[PDB]
Amino acid sequence: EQESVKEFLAKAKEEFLKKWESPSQNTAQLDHFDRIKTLGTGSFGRVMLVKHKETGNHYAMKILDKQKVVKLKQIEHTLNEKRILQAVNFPFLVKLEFSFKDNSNLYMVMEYVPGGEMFSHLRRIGRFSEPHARFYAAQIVLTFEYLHSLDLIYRDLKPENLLIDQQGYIQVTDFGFAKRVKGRTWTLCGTPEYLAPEIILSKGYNKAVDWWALGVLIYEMAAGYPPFFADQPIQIYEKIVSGKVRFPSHFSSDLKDLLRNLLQVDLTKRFGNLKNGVNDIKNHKWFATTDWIAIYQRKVEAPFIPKFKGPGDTSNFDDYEEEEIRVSINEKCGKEFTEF
Ligand SMILES: N[C@H]1CO[C@H]2[C@@H]1OC[C@H]2OC(=O)Nc1cccc(F)c1
Ligand SMILES: N[C@H]1CO[C@H]2[C@@H]1OC[C@H]2OC(=O)Nc1cccc(F)c1
Repeated sequence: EQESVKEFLAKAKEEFLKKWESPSQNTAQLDHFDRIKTLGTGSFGRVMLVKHKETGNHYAMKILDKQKVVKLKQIEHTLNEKRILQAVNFPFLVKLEFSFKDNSNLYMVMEYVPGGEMFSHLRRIGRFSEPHARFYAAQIVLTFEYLHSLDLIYRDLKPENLLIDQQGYIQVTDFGFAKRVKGRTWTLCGTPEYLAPEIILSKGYNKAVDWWALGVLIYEMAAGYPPFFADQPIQIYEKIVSGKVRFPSHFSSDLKDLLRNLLQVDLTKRFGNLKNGVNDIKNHKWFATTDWIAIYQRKVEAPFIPKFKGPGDTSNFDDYEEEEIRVSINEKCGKEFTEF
């Protein structure tokens, strides 16, 4: 590997560990913001577009109910998420600007990304051409090189978690399942269509599960649908562990070869997890036209720019029932969330 890549990753790890060992806490409060619109929801939390009252800047505020986090066994995962987000720094990761808690909730306030989900644009167009898919995939390869060098596993890659910014580049969001791992880890988590065989089989697993999920993502971007699907998760799991996959005839031979090596059921033979690491991917024939430095420096003109009117436009997100953000007059679950 070139010495400039080695020195870049060594400095990146030094800066991450300084923030990891001394996390920021309590850097705003709720009545510093005005609420604008709910951007979507979940079982234990929501994301809302908000405006900061002094500066006028827009942000995306993720709100988690402390009692529901405890009930759904997500305490350690919520603490991982905020500790990792406040310590990372890379061109294709969403930025955490503030965090705080109150009697009822935890809050993570991130920069707002007005182009919306990659998934929305994929379904509007049908499928991405191979040059368009390759522009997005190169950004994910560089982001995993960075996260894996910090001993982090991401564990939720899918098109709904990749937002498109005002220059047409990716911002990765949702670190709810991310974790710092030396060696192996064991938690069953993720989305069914994207799970590697070793997660389904309850084995001890490692960063190779993120390279499997990159194979699922590139297939989905280039075909318009993922490689393994069915009405019941147990049927999806049976197709994943089987060791077979069918490719559309319009795929190039170079694309098929790359996908057979990422969607490799034996984790000890999978690209990204061999002696040469990420360079088996960067040097594959499917990426021969990619300028890795130009992508990192954001100097390549993007294939597509989202249509929106300004920094507070919500037209690329969809519509949800608007509910209260209620805060109890008594403190809930204070012990469990002391470090947040
Ligand atoms: N389809 C699901 C999943 O994404 C949607 C919808 O529910 C929640 C929504 O999440 C967001 O808008 N998050 C978000 C995070 C950071 C910045 C930003 F601008 C938006
Ligand atoms: N969406 C996030 C990330 O890019 C924006 C925004 O936070 C502020 C900016 O920080 C960066 O450009 N970070 C960065 C730049 C060069 C090298 C590197 F390793 C990280």
